[PDB]
Parts: sequence; C-alpha cells; structure tokens
Amino acid sequence: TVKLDTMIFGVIEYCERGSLREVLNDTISYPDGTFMDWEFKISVLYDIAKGMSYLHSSKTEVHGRLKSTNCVVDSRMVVKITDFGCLPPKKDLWTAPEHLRQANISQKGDVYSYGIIAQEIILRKETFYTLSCRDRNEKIFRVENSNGMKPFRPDLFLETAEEKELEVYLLVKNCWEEDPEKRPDFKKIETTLAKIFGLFHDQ
Amino acid sequence: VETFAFQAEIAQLMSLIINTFYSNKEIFLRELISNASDALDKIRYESLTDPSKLDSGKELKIDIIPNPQERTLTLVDTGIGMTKADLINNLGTIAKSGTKAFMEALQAGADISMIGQFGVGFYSAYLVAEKVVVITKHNDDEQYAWESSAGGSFTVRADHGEPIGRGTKVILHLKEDQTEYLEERRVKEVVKKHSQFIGYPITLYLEYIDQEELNKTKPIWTRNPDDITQEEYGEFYKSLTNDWEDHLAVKHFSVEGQLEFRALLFIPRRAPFDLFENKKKKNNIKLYVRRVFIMDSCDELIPEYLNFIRGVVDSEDLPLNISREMLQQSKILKVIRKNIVKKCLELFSELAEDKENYKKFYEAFSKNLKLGIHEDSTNRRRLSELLRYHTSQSGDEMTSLSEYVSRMKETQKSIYYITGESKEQVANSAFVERVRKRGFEVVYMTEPIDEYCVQQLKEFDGKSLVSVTKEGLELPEDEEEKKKMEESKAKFENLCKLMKEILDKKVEKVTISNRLVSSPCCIVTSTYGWTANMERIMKAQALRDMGYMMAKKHLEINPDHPIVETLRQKAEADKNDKAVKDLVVLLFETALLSSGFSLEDPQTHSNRIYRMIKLGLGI
Amino acid sequence: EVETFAFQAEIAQLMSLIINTFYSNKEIFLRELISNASDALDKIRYESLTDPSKLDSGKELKIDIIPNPQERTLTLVDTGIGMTKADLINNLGTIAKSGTKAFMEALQAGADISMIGQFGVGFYSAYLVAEKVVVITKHNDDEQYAWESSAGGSFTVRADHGEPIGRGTKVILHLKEDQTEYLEERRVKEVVKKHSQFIGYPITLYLEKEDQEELNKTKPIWTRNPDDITQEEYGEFYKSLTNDWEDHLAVKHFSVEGQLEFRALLFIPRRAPFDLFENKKKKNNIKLYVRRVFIMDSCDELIPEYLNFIRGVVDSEDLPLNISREMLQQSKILKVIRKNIVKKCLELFSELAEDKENYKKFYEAFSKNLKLGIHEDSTNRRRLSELLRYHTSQSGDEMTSLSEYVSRMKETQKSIYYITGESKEQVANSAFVERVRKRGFEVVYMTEPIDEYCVQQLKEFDGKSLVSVTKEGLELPEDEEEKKKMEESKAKFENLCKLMKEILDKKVEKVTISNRLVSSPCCIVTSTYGWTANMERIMKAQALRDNSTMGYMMAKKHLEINPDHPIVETLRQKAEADKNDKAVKDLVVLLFETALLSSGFSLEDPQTHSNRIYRMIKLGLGI
Amino acid sequence: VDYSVWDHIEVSDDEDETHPNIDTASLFRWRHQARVERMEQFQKEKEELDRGCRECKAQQLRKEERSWEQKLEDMRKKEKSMPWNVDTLSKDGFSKSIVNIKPEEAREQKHKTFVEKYEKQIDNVHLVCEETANYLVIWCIDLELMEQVAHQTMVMQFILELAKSLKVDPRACFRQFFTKIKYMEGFKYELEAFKERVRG
Ligand SMILES: Nc1ncnc2c1ncn2[C@@H]1O[C@H](COP(=O)(O)OP(=O)(O)OP(=O)(O)O)[C@@H](O)[C@H]1O
Ligand SMILES: Nc1ncnc2c1ncn2[C@@H]1O[C@H](COP(=O)(O)OP(=O)(O)OP(=O)(O)O)[C@@H](O)[C@H]1O
Repeated sequence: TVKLDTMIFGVIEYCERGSLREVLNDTISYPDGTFMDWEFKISVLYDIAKGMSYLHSSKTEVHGRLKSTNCVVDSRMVVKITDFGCLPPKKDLWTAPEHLRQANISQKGDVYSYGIIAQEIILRKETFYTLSCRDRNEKIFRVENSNGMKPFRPDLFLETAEEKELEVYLLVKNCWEEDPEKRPDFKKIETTLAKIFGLFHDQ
Repeated sequence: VETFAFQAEIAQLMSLIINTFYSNKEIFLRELISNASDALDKIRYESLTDPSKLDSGKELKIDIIPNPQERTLTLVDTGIGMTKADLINNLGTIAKSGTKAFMEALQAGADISMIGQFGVGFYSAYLVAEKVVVITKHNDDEQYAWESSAGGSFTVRADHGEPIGRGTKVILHLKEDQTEYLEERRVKEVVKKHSQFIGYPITLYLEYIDQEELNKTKPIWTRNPDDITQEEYGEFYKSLTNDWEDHLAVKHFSVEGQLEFRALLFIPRRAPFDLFENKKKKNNIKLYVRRVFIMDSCDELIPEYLNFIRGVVDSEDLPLNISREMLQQSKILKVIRKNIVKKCLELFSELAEDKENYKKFYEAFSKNLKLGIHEDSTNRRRLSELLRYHTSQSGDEMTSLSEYVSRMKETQKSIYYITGESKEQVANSAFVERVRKRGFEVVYMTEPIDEYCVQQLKEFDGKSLVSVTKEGLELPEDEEEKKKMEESKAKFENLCKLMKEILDKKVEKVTISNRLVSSPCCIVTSTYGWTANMERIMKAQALRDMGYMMAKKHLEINPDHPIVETLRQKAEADKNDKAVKDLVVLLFETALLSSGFSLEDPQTHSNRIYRMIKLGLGI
Repeated sequence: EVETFAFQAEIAQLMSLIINTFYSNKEIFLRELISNASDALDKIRYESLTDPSKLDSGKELKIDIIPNPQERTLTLVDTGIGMTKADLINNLGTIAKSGTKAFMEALQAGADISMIGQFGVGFYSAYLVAEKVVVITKHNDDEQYAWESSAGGSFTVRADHGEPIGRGTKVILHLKEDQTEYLEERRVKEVVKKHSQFIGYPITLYLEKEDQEELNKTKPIWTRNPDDITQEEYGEFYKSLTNDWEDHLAVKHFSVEGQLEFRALLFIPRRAPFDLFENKKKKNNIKLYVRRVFIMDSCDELIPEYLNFIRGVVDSEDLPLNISREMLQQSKILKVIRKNIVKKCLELFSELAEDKENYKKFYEAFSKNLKLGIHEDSTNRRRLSELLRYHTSQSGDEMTSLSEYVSRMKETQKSIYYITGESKEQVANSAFVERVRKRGFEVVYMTEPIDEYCVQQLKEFDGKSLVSVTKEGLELPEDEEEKKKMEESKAKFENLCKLMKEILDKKVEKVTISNRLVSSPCCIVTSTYGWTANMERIMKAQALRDNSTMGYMMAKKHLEINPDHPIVETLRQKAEADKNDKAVKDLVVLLFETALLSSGFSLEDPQTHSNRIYRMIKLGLGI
Repeated sequence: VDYSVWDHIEVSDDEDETHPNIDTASLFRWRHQARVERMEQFQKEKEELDRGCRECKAQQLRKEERSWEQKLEDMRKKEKSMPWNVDTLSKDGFSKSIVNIKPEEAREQKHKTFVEKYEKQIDNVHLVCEETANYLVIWCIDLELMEQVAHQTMVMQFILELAKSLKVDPRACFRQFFTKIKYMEGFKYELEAFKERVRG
C-alpha cells in the first residue's frame, strides 16, 4: 500500500542569463553595488581559460567566433562557451584587424577577441568605450586605421588601486599589439590564473 | 651469446586452468553440448560426400542421463569419434584444437560454421568432478576407453563389453557437495537459459520410464523473407514473450560489410505495468553469436527512453574474452546503437499514414515519446514532428502541429499556448478572453511531464513561441486602439501609484492590460523565471532539496468594469478611507487565488468571507 | 596391459592467448612492473635483516622511471636483488613458474612479508604496448647479463655489455609506433594517481633541466594501532584522501580478526554534496584494497542504499581473486561484510547521539537519508527510531525527540497524535486542533514530504499507537455529561442532517456532529482507511505513473457541522420554518465551497467562486 | 588467435567527453563537421594524386611517373593508417515491414468444456473462467487440504476482483497482484471473513 517512492528525474539547471552582457546591465538580476568584487572576476576568467584550453587541444581547436554574447552562464555558477550564433561581413569592435585587412580567422583573432572580452569584463563599461568619442561609425573608421602607425586600444592607461592582477594587466597589454607574431599561447594565461585562484582559495 | 627455446611447466598450469579462469558453475553444460554440436555437424558435413559414413546409425540425437544411486551423469552423442591417434595428442594437449586444423585443411570455401578457437573447454568439466571417463567408437576403429582424475597421469585402454554403434559416451562422477545439480528444475533452468537455440533436439530422462523434450522451438531469423508469413511471426512472438496477446509492429534488419549482423525488432500492444518502476535490471534485448548466449542486461546497448522494444541481434565474429561473458574493446558495442536507433525510428514514420491505429499507438506510448523528445539532444527535430495535441477550435480529436501552422491568420509571427491542471480550467480561465475576441487559436497543456518538454522546445520551422502567462505579450492592434489606450494611461496616473503604498512589497509593477473583457484583474509572471506549475511541480519532488529562482510578480487592471471607476472616484475623494483598503486587499486575494497560485494562510480569507456573509445575513 | 603418460602443452598458441585475449584495458602494464619491483625490494630488506655485510654494496632502495622521445624508449631502473644465470635462464624463460611462491614457502615459521603475485604469468604483459623487451641484471656474484626478446619464439641471452653497474635490475622497453600517447607528461601522473599510490617505497620521475615531483607523500595510517592517533594527523590524512578544504566531523576505526581478517576506516562528511541523489555513478564512495592494491569500486552489494555519504576504505588479505584483477569470484563472501559495516555505522551514529550542536548540524544535513533508511529497511526499525527529531507545540523553536514526549504524557489518554501539512503556518492556526488546544494536550508537527513517506510504514512506538487528528474516530476522554449532551443534540438536529444530505449531495457520504470545533461552523474529515488530502496532492503531481483507481478506493470524505455558532442557529430556524427557499441553497453552497477551500483539497474550478464573490461585492457597493 | 583490426575506431560523440565548461550540443556538431570536412579534403587529395600520374602518362617523364607511383603508395599507407568511422563498416542488404492490421453459445461452451477439463485437471488465470471459479467453490462446499484449497480460492478470486476493478481482462493481469504481495492485515481479515462465510 506504498507507492515505493523512487524514480527521481533530477532537473536540468534552469536556463536564465543568455548573453553574459545583459547581466552587466540590471541590478534586479544581479546587484551592481557592493556585490562587485574580484573573486567573481578571477573565477569567471578562470573557467573561460580552462574551457578554452580544453577546446584548443582537440581537432576543433579553431573557434572563429569568440564573442561574449556567445558565452552563457547558468544558475549553477558555471560558464559555457557555445555556438549560439550559428561570407559574414558582420563588422564589430570584437574582430581582429587581421580579418579586416585580408581574410582567414585564425589563432590571432582568437587571442585578440580574448583580450577585448577580458577588457570589457574587467572594466564594466561599454564595448570599446573611449572617453574621446561615443559614435559607432567613427569607431569602425578608427579600426580601419588600426594597421596604421599608431595603435588605438581600449582605455587602460594607468591608476590601479589594486595591484594584485598586475600580471593580468600585463596579459591584457600583450593582447593589444599590431604585430600578431609575438602574441602568447594559452599556457601562461592559464598558469597565472590558476595560481591566483589558488592563492584566493587556500584561505 | 646463445639461443634457447621456450619452456612451460605443466603441473601448475593444470591448477591454473581449473581454479581462476571462470566465475560461475553453470557453463560446463554449455561447453559439453557445444562440443557435441560441433561433432554433429562435422559428421553431417562428412555425410554429403559419403553415404556409407552413416551405416552405423541414421539418427542424430544428444541425450543426458542422471543417476542418483551412483551419483553419476552421462552424456551420449553420435558424431565423428576418435581414433587412437586422436586420443593421444588432440585431447592430451593443452591449448590445441582440431577444429582449426580441420577447417584449414577444408580451405575450399565456407559452407558451415562451427565454434571453438581456444582449446581449454574440456577441462572446465573438472570443476565439479573427480573422475571423467570417455567411451569412444569410430567408424573404422575399435571401442576405446579413456579415464582421468586430475592427478597428472591419464589412462587409455581397449575396452570390452556393452558394444555401441558409434560415437561418444561421457560419464562424469560427482562431488558430495554438488548434489543440487542432479534435479530437474536446475537442469531445465540452465539449459533454457544458456543453450536453448541449437539446431538439434535435446532430451532428458527421469525415472515406468519417461520420455520428454527440453527444447522444441526452431530458430526463425535464419530464413529469408518472401517465405515467412504473419502466423509464424505471431507464434514466435508468443513463444518468446510468454504472453497471450499478439504483437503490433514487426521489423527485419540486415546489414553487410566487415561488421555484419542480423536483427529482429518487435513493438507490443499493451504497456507493461512495471515499466519505469525499474528496480528489476533491464532484460529487453539479447545478443548472440552463432546461436550461443553471450551478453544481456542492456547498459549502453539502447537508450533508456526506448526501454519497451524486444528483439534479437545475431553476429558472426567478435573479439570475445577467454571467459565468454564480456566483450573486449567495448567501443564497438556503441556503434550498433547508431545503426539500431535510427532504423527503429524509421518505423515510427510508416505507422503514421493510417489514422486510428496511430491513435491506438499514441494513447499508451505518449510518455515514452515525450521523454525521447526531451532527452535526445541530436535527433530532437525529427522527434518533434510526430507529436499530437489538443487545440481550441477542433472537436474532441487531436491535430498535428503542421496542421496548426497551416492556418496562420495574416500578421501572426508567434504561437501561443497555456499550461494548467485540467481541461475545464484552461477552457474558461481568465487569460483567454481577448485571444478569442479577436479570433485566434490556443494549444492546451495538461500533463505534468509535458511541461518539461516545452522547456526545451523553443523553436519550430522558423516561428518562435510565447506563453500566455508571461509579462509582455505582443499582439496586433490598429491605430484607433493605440491612441485610445495611450490616452487611457493619461487618466489613472495617480491610481497607477496608489496600490503601491497599500500592498507595499510582493508587487513590482502595476499597469493597465488589454487582455481582460470580463474580469477586472490578473497576476502575471516575469520572463526569466518559472510559472506556477513549475513551482508546484518542484514542490512535488520529495527527494530533492537552495532556491533563489522565484520569478517576479505583476498585477493587471481592467478599464471597463464599474467597480474600478468606483474605486477611482473613492480614491480621488480621499486617501484616508479604509473602504478602498479592504476592497483592494480582497480583490488581490481573490485574483491571486484565481490563477492557480497556492495561498498563504486560508484563515484570513475564510474569516473575511464569514464576516461578509454574516453581515449580509442581518446580524 | 595399459600405459600412463603425462600431459603436454603447445607454446605458440599459449603465448598468443596469454598476450592478446586476457585483459580488458592497456593501462595495467605500468602497474604490473611497479608492483613487481617492490617485492624484490622487500626480499633485499629481509635478507639484509640478518647479514650486516650486505651494507657495503649500496644504501639506497628506490625505483626510477626515465622516458625518452628522441630514441622512443622507456626505462625502469630498480635496485633489486636481481638474478644469476640459473634463475634468468630458468625463472623468466618459462611460463607459470613463480620464484615468489618458492621463496615464501622455503622460509617460514614466523616470517612477515606478503609478496604480490602467485600466478607467475604477469611479466609478459610488457608485450601489451611494446615491440622489444630487454633486461639488464647483475645480482651479486658474476658479471652483468642481458636478456633480449621480441615474443617471436626464441629469446637471446648475452654477456657483459661494458656498462659499469653496482646492483639492481633495468627493464628497457621499445615502444610501438602509434602508442606515443604513453609518452607525454599528463598520462603518467594520471595512471600512477589511481593504482599504486600506497606503496612502501619512494618513487621519483625525471623530465628535464632548466629531481622533480615525487608522486607519493602520504604513508597510510590504517596499518597502525588505533590507540595513539591524534586529531591533526587524522585530519591531514583526510584532506589528502579526498579533494576538499574542510576538516572531518567524526571517524571510526574497525577491525575484525577470526575466520576473516579485515580492517576499515570510515568518515562522515561535513558539507553534504549537491549531487547526493543525482543519477549515474551509483553508490560509489568506497574503494576496495587487497595487499595494498586497488581492485574495484562502486559495487551495489557492499553498503545499503540509504548510506551514500560515508567515505573511507576497507582492506584485508588472503582473498580469492581472478586473473584479470578486476573482480572477485564466488560472490558469496562479499555479502558477509555489509552486516558488520552497517552495525559499525549505526554504532557511530549512536555515539554521536550524545552531542548537541554536532547532532543539530548532522540532522539538518541528512534528515532525508535517515528517514529513507527508516522506510526502506525492515530489520533495524527498533534502533533507527531513536534517532528521529521533530517539531512540537510546547517548545516552539527548539527540537524534540519522541522519548521526551513519552516521558511527559498526561496520565489518562492512551494515544499519540500528529498532523501533516504544507508549512508551519498552515497547521499552527488550522481548525483541526481547537478542542485539543483547549484541553491542554500535545500535538506534534510534520512539514516535509519524506516524513509523509515514512509515517505510513511506522505502526506504533513503545506499545503506543499513532492516530490522526484528520480522521473520523477521534475522541478524548471526557465525562458522560458531554455524552448525553451529544445524545440530545442528535435527538435535536436530525432533520438538519437530512437536509444537509439532500441539498445537492453526490459529494458527501454522511453528515455528523462531533466535538472538535469551537470557533468554526464547518469542517471536513477523512475515512478510517485511505489517502488524505496531502496524499492526493503529493501523489497527483510527481513522477510519470498515472492510474487513479487506487485513489478511487482511497478517497472519501465526511462533513462536520458545529451546532453552537449563531449562523447555524439562524440557518436552522429558517430551515424548520421552510426548506423550499433559494437563500438556503445559496448559503449552503457558499459554506460548502469555503469549507472545501479551507480543507486542503483543490477546487475543481475557482472561476465560479470568484464570480459569486464578485457578485456579492457588486451588490454590496450598490451598483 | 590475433585481434589487431579493432584497436582504432572513432566515435562521432557518445558520452566520454564531458568537461564541464563546453556545451554538448555545440561540441557534437563541431566534431561531426570536422569529420566531414576532413573526409572531403582527403577526398580531393586522392583526386589530385590520381590526376597527377594520370596526366603524367622520356626518362624524366618516367621518373616523374615513378615518383607519383610512390606517392600513391604513400596514400594507401596513410589510408591504412586512418581510423575507422561509423560510415564505412556496413551497407544495407534488405528491409521490410508489416502494419499488422486486424480484420449464449460461447457461454455454454466455456461452461461445459472448460469446467469438465479443469475439474479433471484439478496458467489458470490465463485460461480458467468464472464458471471454473464457481466449480472450485462447489468443490470446496463439497469438501466442508481445506486451508490450502480455501487459500487458492481466495487468491484467484481476489485476482478476478482486481481485474473487475481495473476493468481489464485478468488473462494478462495476474503478475501485478503477486509483485505487490511479494495490506497483509486486510488480506487476513478478508481471509477470515470468507472462511466464516463459506463455513456458515
Ligand atoms: N563429444 C565430443 N565429440 C567429438 N569430439 C569431441 C568431443 N568432445 C571433445 N571433442 C574433441 O576435443 C577437441 C576440442 O576440445 P576442447 O573442448 O577443449 O576445445 P574447443 O572445441 O575449442 O572448446 P569449446 O568448443 O568448448 O570452446 C576437438 O578435437 C574435438 O573434436
Ligand atoms: N625486476 C625483477 N627483479 C627481480 N625479480 C624479478 C624481476 N621481475 C620479475 N622477477 C621475478 O621473476 C618471476 C616472474 O614473475 P612474473 O611477473 O612472471 O609473475 P608474478 O611475480 O607471479 O606476478 P606479478 O608480476 O603480478 O607480481 C617472479 O619470481 C618475480 O619475482
């Protein structure tokens, strides 16, 4: 006379955040005040780093569309790098000048896109925000001059108040050079991120 | 520098073979019958070229005889036999088989197939015995006797007395602690479990003498179609599934190539009672090679959501193990799944071309179909096509989603729906006034598992979907309507805020909606979040829990009733009247109860209604 | 006449069988050699125990592994005892002749060593991944010797190669063409992380230049006497054994000597995992060790299902295990261990039962698992009953056990009471308890579905029965004055009962009057057998099964009316005045509808109720 | 004797790659697309290698032809070095399907024949009917061994009542009662009630 319980189907984690960009807008979904810290940023960058490191090992090591609105965060505090987006002339600040010059999305575009998304996620501001101008067409036009004689990068000149991630700032400076040759591999990034996460985890 | 040959001690290998090679006890019978079987088809092949080979006997039978008073077991078969040369080296050598030599000398084409490629089968019989004796007669050699007792020395001799025609008689002495293998139930169970698909009859003797047969069913999938008929399929299904009802769907499958196999798949009529109750280890699909039972208990063989289909798969060659229970390099076992599921799914299409039989099929297997369309992350698109659902403007029947899309109105880019608890609830609910006023269609949702599927089914042939119980529905209007209600917001502005202080929290934003023509108010849920059914279903799961996903709430108000304009006039009169307070809280209570959401404390509502009715009563 | 010969064996097919069709994976080949070095190390130590003069040929006893990808070679260098010409031409060159067993048997009567391996057919597993094998050996007497083979059918023995060596044995493996995946750095620690962690000799690993990671740091402690252990060492061993960052909660040391000797360490966790009931991976939280080697894990017939959080290890020796080194034949022996393990787990729980806030945390963590264990097992109810705690009404916030409630009973009643609801506020103020509250009795609460699951199978406690406050047949011991009061009440209200039956019926079996309401007009009660309202609500939603015939024979209700309120008196006087009016119909349907709403069931349609109250308010506002 | 052809196969995707950072729905498509483009590029490579020698076909030309011949040798070498897919191990041989569409006296027969044969005999619930139960009760009333025959009568009569409650044929509705009996107080109460009914 007992139903004999059993057959728990669990549950999928409820889908919610869909762009990793709309999270950076509303305090209702996630407060923008004192809730802002550094352990969240190092954690999310760490998950992106390990995901990219695993992805780049296999035969599908080339992604081609490194884009934050592609990245998704669920409600288990986990991050996924999906396809989502599913010839494309779709110009954006997020593409590397190596595409705008001739062709052939490759490693260097992935490194450049990683740099710009890291910038956008640390500073918490608009896409490629510059205090000098706020119109999109001249943003694209200046990008068209990125192969000129002076670089034009996201605003991370100076002032720290934090020290700490001085290494990570060295990486983000490394990602912003016209020459695509010297750009580092994933190894230094993931090692430094793992060491910082461990320093923040043993406490 | 010197070169030396390889050595191998014999004595310790003898105990190595009989102690740590197998794990159970019910396999020596299978080994012995397999040996008798290969002898049988050996002499059978020898017959077609020489009839005189069968002068010493025209019948091919295998029999087993127990005897309790001597505690002895006897196996009798008529086959090829041995000569003196065979007995000395073929049997007395560890890890050597005459089958391979015979088939290599027979390198003139393949017409028959036999088993045995290792050469340690015989000594397994020594697991539960002390003395083994073999009596052998050959077509051109005299009667010979062989005896052994696992000591390192074996005995051969010329025996006299009790002449036989030809063949082999094997007599096994038994232990004292293995008496249990001398009864009818155990031998019947073992023989029906392990070796019940051999192309020769097997009998058994119990002592008035008795005559009976342990297996009298023939293999079926070895004959080509265009000869088999429906009645044979029905009889085979009845024999295999030990039931009384017939089958519903049959399919035959055959492949080729380096990996070759044959398959039969069956779909039944009525649903089994203990289907998802599990507990019992799955025993649906069996695997065989050359008609001996190898593996069962499907683990990666077939997906979990198709655990209702019986069938049989036969192979020809496979990398087996020293002990024949497992399969080396299990990855190959995966591949067959890709060749099975697909093909099986094909059947589901062919059944759809006739009307009523598909209703009969759906009525019991809807739940399996829903679990499949949920879990199958790759073939979701194919599975989503063959669903059948209720709808508003039909009768009592169900239609297909494509038929639904075939009648879009003119400027309609979305498909609406609604989930609930029963038909009569969503039939006259408070959300379905304007969508029927303008003239459109709705799809009703009624099962607890159904609400999972819609959670994953977001798109269908270029059109998205929205839920009628979410904030921000968009449907077409015309310019007079738009000017009319935007000037309507310019009237309740003060009203738009007053509820805010009365109900403080547990309300976020209040606006004037356009979905109500016969009800004043309703409660709407946010976009990112759940519905009420989601909350109650989660509260139904008892083995789980966290939290923190509860969606926000919104409240709606209608501009047509006289009640709301009376509230407006009383509110603009003053802000210090308790009449507006109590009627607003009562309206909120009834509105929140009217939309499926659970209550908080029924005592307040009961007391309020009691006071109302008592005051109306006259006291 | 008769003859008696001896058996004979073929060589080529035997070798092919022993290489190509015996194992279920290809990672074993490292494990075999790593194991087969330590035994020789032990022989060195034991032989040196008596002769000090063997201290002048070497003081280091280790094992080193060197890979090489320019030349595609692997080297395993050990400092073992080695062999001479006779053993090299005798022991290694033949199948199934183990020197370990001979060495063990030759010396006895008070020895202490358990060398790994008795079959003698293990070394050839080196041919699983490679193409040529070579062994360099110099034991203690003559020059070094080399042995080269390729599993062809003839091996080669060679004299000194001119390499100056002190002692030990080197095994050099020539890797195949495609198996270079066994050369990069990751899989080395991945493989050695699982099998051969607990071995009593240090292990190093060389990679490059500008010594490195030693893949062993933790000497196992279960081999020691559990009488001078301390908390800190036990804690750091806990931290080493599993990946976490918190200290332990409680531990238990277990040892049985007799027909079967076996020892065990068991831990309870601290934070409950978030996937304790997630599918797949089964019950796996326990590892099986024999002779300091891992065999297998995640076998269901080891621990009862309702225990999926205890973490530890059980180790023993002298067990019958098969060739593949992945299971244990004669499964009968495996069944005996659980009957002791579960008893020791219950003993640990009972000992923990003496602590206050540790038990608070433990209960808050695993209430559901404890109650599932209560429901499932049919043998340990008497013991698992004492570990349950509940809410009450006389203590409030703080918890209580059934023993305290038994200890402070009133001296007249012979029953225990309970009530199952949705949350605390649902039943803290409901209409089902007023008379009990007035008298001064104690009613226990219940607020989780697993409590609902476990309450059905429970039958009594210390000889007292459990009765519901939501079922027909509830009485309190009172004086017969109240009895004749109800008597003349029945004699005074029968026609009202008939009317309440004949109003619309089809929903109520009978209408009765009892003493459980003092501040409410009407209430709903269930029958002596069948499901409750909460039962229907919980079982109507979860899972996939759908057949309500059972509920069709576990669902029936009765209505109760309190004949004290003024409203009942008014409706009754209008009733006996006349019964053909419509106002009586309106009032009775309203009362029944609000009773159904307050009972706990689900209304078949709230729209009609909403329309009724809306009409009432419309008339009240005078529109 | 030897098994070496079954050591290198590739799975499109099954379960064995689940690093909790990548989405399975995207990884699956990525792997499948990678395999198909690899197939296509090797396909064009064989066409190029073929066309080389084919258009090649004096001593220099012979040397070129030999060099492309060795190139084809290398191509077969790499082909033999390529792993097995899921799309080269099998082909179809034949298939077919069948829909399986279906196209007082009985009471008297099932009474007399079944009652006679089962009275001689005394699978039951599979074959016996209400008249068989009536004659079993008749045998019991002739009797009043006792307890066991009464027990079987209550057991199969309860099976018939369960079938009536479920409104289904008891011919395939007998395993559920046993799997539920493997309630006891109610069964004993009904047992004694039926015992006092038949004895009275
Ligand atoms: N009853 C029998 N009749 C004829 N030949 C037999 C019989 N029993 C054994 N043999 C002979 O014994 C040899 C096979 O012995 P063994 O059973 O050890 O090997 P196997 O055939 O590879 O085993 P298995 O088929 O059980 O895997 C063959 O030469 C076969 O002819
Ligand atoms: N490097 C070595 N140094 C010394 N003795 C060795 C060495 N390798 C093997 N032996 C010895 O040679 C014999 C061959 O052992 P083999 O590997 O065949 O089987 P085993 O020892 O029974 O099993 P296992 O390898 O599982 O321990 C044993 O007596 C073993 O102790």
